[PDB]
Amino acid sequence: HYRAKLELDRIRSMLRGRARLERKVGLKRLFFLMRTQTRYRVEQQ
Amino acid sequence: PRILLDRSLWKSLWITKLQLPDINRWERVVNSRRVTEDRYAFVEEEGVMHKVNWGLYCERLETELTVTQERLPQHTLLMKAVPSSWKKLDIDISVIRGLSLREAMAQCKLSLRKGHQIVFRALEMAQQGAEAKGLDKEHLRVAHISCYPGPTDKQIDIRSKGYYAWKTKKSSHLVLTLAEDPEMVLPDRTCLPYSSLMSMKRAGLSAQPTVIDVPAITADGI
Amino acid sequence: TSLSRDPQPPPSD
Amino acid sequence: VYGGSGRGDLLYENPDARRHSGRALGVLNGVRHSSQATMPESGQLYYRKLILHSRPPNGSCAGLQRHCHDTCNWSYLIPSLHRCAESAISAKLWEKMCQLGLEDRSKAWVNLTQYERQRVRDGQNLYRYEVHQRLPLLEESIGWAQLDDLLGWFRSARRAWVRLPTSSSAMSCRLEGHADSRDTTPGRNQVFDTPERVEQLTEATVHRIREELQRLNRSERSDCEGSAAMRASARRLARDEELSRCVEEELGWHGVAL
Amino acid sequence: VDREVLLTGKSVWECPIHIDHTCGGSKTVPPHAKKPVRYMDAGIANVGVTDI
Amino acid sequence: YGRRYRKMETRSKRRMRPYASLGEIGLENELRKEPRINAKGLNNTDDEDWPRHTKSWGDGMPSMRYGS
Amino acid sequence: PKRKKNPMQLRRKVYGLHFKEKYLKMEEWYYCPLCAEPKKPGEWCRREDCRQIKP
Amino acid sequence: MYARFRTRSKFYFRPARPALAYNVDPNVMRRPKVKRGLLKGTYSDETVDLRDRERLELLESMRHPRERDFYQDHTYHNQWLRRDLEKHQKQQLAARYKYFAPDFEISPWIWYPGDIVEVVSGEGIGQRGTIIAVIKYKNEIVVQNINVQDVVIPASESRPEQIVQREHPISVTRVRHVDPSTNEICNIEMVKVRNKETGEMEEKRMSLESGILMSI
Amino acid sequence: PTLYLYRFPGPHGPGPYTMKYWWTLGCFPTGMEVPFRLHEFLSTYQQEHVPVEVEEWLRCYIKDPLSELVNASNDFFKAVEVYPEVESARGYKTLQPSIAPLLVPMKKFEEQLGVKISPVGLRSVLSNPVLKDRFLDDLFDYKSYVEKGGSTPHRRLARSRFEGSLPAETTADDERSLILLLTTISEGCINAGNYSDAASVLADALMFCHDPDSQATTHANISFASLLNADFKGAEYNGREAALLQPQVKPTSTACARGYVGWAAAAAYQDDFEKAEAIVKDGLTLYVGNEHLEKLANKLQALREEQPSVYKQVPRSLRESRSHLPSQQSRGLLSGSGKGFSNEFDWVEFKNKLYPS
Amino acid sequence: PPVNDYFGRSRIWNPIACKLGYVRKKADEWGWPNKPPPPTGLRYSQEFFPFFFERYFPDAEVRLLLDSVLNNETKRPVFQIPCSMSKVELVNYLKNIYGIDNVVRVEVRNRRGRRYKNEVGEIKMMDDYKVAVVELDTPVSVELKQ
RNA sequence: UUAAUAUUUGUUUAAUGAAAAGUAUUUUAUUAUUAUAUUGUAUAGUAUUAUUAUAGUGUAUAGUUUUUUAAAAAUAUAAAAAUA
Ligand SMILES: [Mg+2]
Ligand SMILES: [Zn+2]
Repeated sequence: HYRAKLELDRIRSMLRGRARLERKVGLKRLFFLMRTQTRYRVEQQ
Repeated sequence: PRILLDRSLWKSLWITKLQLPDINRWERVVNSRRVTEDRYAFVEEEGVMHKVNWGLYCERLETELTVTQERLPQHTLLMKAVPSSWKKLDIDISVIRGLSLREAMAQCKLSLRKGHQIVFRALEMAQQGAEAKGLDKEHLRVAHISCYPGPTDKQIDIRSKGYYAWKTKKSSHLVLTLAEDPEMVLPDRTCLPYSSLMSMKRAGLSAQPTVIDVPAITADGI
Repeated sequence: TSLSRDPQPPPSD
Repeated sequence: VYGGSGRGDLLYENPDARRHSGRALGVLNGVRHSSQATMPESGQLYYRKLILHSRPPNGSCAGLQRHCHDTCNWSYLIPSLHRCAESAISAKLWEKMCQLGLEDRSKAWVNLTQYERQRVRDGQNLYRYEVHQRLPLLEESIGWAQLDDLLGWFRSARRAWVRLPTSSSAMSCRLEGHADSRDTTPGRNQVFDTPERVEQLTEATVHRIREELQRLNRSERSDCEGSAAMRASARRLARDEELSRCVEEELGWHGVAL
Repeated sequence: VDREVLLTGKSVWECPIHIDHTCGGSKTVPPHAKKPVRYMDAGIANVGVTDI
Repeated sequence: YGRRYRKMETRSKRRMRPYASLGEIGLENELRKEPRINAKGLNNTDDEDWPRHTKSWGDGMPSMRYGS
Repeated sequence: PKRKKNPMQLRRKVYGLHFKEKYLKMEEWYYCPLCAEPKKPGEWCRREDCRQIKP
Repeated sequence: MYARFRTRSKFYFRPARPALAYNVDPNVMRRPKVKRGLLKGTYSDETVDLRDRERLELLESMRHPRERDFYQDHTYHNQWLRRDLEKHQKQQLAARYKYFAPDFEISPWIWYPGDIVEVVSGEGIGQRGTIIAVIKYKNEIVVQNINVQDVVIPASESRPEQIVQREHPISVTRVRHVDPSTNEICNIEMVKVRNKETGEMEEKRMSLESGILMSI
Repeated sequence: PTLYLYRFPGPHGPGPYTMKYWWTLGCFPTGMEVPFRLHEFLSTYQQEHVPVEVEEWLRCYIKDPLSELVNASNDFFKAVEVYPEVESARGYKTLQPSIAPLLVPMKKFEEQLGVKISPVGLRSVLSNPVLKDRFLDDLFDYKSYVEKGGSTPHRRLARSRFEGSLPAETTADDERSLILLLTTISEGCINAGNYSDAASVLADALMFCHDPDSQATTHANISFASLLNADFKGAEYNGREAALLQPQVKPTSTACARGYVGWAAAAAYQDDFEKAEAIVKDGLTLYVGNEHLEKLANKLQALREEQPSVYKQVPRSLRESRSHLPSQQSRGLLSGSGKGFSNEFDWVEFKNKLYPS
Repeated sequence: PPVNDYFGRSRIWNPIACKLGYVRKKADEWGWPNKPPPPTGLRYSQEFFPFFFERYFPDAEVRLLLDSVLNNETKRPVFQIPCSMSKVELVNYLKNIYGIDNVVRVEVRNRRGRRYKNEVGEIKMMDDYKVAVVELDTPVSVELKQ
């Protein structure tokens, strides 16, 4: 499994609160955000 | 290794005194020999990178920063191992930031919080230090007060009928900066309530203070 | 309030 | 340029290179778009602005609510150069050099060791570098300078053993390098004619010393005329005599004559 | 004694304290103990080279 | 059941019924010094009711709950 | 069902009036006309002067 | 009326600083060497540490009287069982006292007071001096007017604080003798030689280049 | 099979709750931690240890006090001359340059002379242009005098010890310049607003003068400084010592008149208006014409015109109660008993009341 | 390990005899194993070297407490002796060596050796000593010229 | 994070419906006296007392297993009745 960690680490500053303080929560949030944005851009935008 | 440089590692950990005999000396391998040149640092001059003596450059940077921090007109005190939790200490600190020294010490003396007592002690020490450095007393104002978590102790204790309880004694530090501000105006705190005014009137004391014209100091007799 | 005093002569040879 | 090194900072930090870090850059502070991760496009002005302005204030940045040190003052810049000269050349080596020069007129250098020669050369180099750094602040503060520090401007050069140019001597030539490759990017204060700017700064400070001396003399004469009596203080007389002799000797050492 | 020599300058030759490098272990070995002879040691020190 | 050990201990150790009048405290002082017929009996020293202000050490020493 | 609370839920308490009026609040004080000390109106000093007349 | 209070995120998340591998800070040879906090901004005129013995009364006064500690005069476990020290202080001891190791003294000893010795490395490189003192059990040499520093003497009941320049012991590894005739650096070795007026054999010091015996 | 550790140092380091045990009990309250104090031993005993012969020979190589005074005065004058002048802006008060390089030469001068000088006072006299000129002139005069004719206080101490082992002339020029510059520093300190420090400086400044006029002037200045510092007892003492020195003072000096003024003002602050009026009456009968006495007499009469209308007199049990000048307010702000923090109810003071000392 | 690490008031003497103890005893007695062993007669006789040396060159550490007799006329001076001595041993010691014949009574009381820690925290205990309180007919005192 | 939390809150006090000891530790100090080897010392705390080696001319100022304070609710006390 290739979790996009080293790439999504650099975007943690866009988040706020605990997602920006801790690492794994912010990585999960960014992963979900990018996945849903790609899905929306492909099938609904 | 064919050539073991004195700063390299081989079955050993990095010991400063063992791996760096002289910090201003840089060791290289030239013609299968250990050549010990002077250490240089690159600085930007006239659009090119010139090499300056690294030890002199570092000493110069340190000395300049130190003398600037010295001749900056303020007094900074760093108290360590304050016997209070950092949370409660910051809660008590949040009321003093941006106050005159007079009002700060007044509020600390009139408050009922351990953090307030500790920062009163800190203000007293910082005022003594500022006086020793040569700053005036009336124009002093707190500029930056903060606390960060410090040491910690863990204490277990037995209770009635044999139950163990854990406790975490915390400690914090305090950075307190007193600055000189000539443009400060202090509110008139000498006002008295009408009750006290008329009570002193009934007593016979003067509600208004007696100002006596005191002559100046003259060295004419010498 | 006493000033810094003068050092003493050599006690021995 | 905001966080790393200011205008008169002796430090040299490449603002885009993290050479003062003990950890790989994990989080990027100034981020505008999600596409700033795999290709931050740093180096562009409109993004390095965000990054360097989101960077926190350092010891030399002197954050807003914190006090800011007086650096543009000539009375502080001169003792800076003097303390740098003292850090470069020790008192013993300085006395040895002064004696050797006054005895042989720069002809008996064989008595000095190679280590001392290298110390002198490194001191001259560091003095030239710090003068190149302080040149804008010096040209800013030349207006409201004081006579003591205007004379210290030559005192420090004499101590560092650097003869100032006038239209040994180390401020005469520029650092070699082709102009097509030399750094010329804007925003970085870097003078390109150091022997041409320091020389005119020396001329201006000589004129300023003359003006300050004439102002002192005129103020003393006006005070004497207002008092209607020739009653000068011994301290002021001795100060005037010693300062006149000192400025004369220390300008004759460099080669400038009033 | 370090402070004293720093303040005086007298040259000290022997250590002022007797160092028992065994930490009380040398008293556990019998008194008549002696290392046996080991013939043909697998070492290079006996050659006594001075150039490598 | 929820009964606090310390509070129940104090309640069971010392009395709670308050006096009602000064005549009643006088009657109680009269009826207190009475011998036990078949009970255990307690020591009735000749200074049990006399002022202990000079006897006990702590009756004059500085106190915080009484403020000097 | 209890769970860790994000920093935002930890800062909701300072929005209420109970937190502000308890910890962070200044005093109304003046100088005791007989002791030259900071004094709140209503509470006096032990000295004989401050007991007879209320400063 | 109400002071502005901003909750800090460090009190909610504060991880441990990254540790060093093999005590190798990856940027020792690249960054300049300055005091801690000067480049960052941390500066303080005076540091009043409450954990010092001089501030014990203040530390006890600042705490609340309700706080209690029960082992002021007696300990729970017996404190007369010999137990080991801590790792950091054992390492401090091993770093300060190195001459306690067996065979720490250099053999054979060649450096005796009266010789002219040139400093080859370290501070004072290229300077010749006379050996003033020889600390054999520490393998140190006190050379004349070389590595002199200011030693201080605290004020007594009758004298004030007195600071004076004094030479400090120099290690033997960074010093080399000077030939009396050649006036250059020369390797010196121990040599057993019989005396002409005494049949006994004494140990002198001979140079390889010139072949000159040195008495003790 | 478990072990009990009452209070042990945490993971980051030992805190104050354990350092208290370390300093009182001698070791941590667990006993598992071995007491290790090699660092403080090295810092204290190894440093203070000195051999007997070296300790006895130390007193032979102490520096020459005359040369030390000369060099310290030279360096201090150089420093105060290099110190720049404050540039006055318009609209806002310019921050005076902090005296960073001036503390060391001034400290050496203080430890060589036996007197303490205020850094605030030095900063104020350097900010004041005319006071700076007076200070520079007096310091140059003192330098020339100590370089030409030695140190008069040191010679006086030497003669005192000599006559003790086996009179006092007038003050010399060096001591005159010294008391002059000390009075200048005290005036600058008063302008800055440190009356206690000014009085403490003048208290030692009076020791260098031996002529009656200089002593009367110093007594008047100390009376004024103590009056501004609210130390009415010392103010009155010095004010009346001025009038005691009056019979031996020159007719042109008004230091005794200023001492009368200070004494009368100290009495007025002590609320003995009758005594103050008697003192100012005596002062006027002595010097019929003097503004310092006349203004104070007018003020006392203006107060006495209203004194009998409120209570017919000032009370007896209410004297020295009303705090008038802000100096005692500023001092009580620091020396006052806190609310629940430090007072007669706190135990750290209750035990001090209970125990003898 | 069989090494007793307690240096407190209740330190116990190990009764178990080790082989090394006998070896060391024999080696110090007659240089085992180089020299031949002396015969049983000389071994068990009064002429055996340890007993001969203990009888002709006795070794007893008697220390006087300075506080008990310094600047005070005391009738009960105290001394410190090894634990192997007794009242009769001490009185004979003082009578024959120092000449103190008038000894009324000696009060014996054992005492554990002084224990202390050095700067590094090592527990080093001084040797054990027996306290004796000798009584004389006349009070004695040694004045300290101040 | 739970946590501005839960349980605790003890410096002579309202002194106690009460008071005579043994044993094992911890800690040790120049006690006096009878005045003949050795051996273990005193007070103070701590833990324990069925299973007989502690009870009589008459019992230690004995108060840490005894604990602070300017509210309602919850809870405890039916020895909290002048109810049922
Ligand atoms: Mg599409
Ligand atoms: Zn008051």
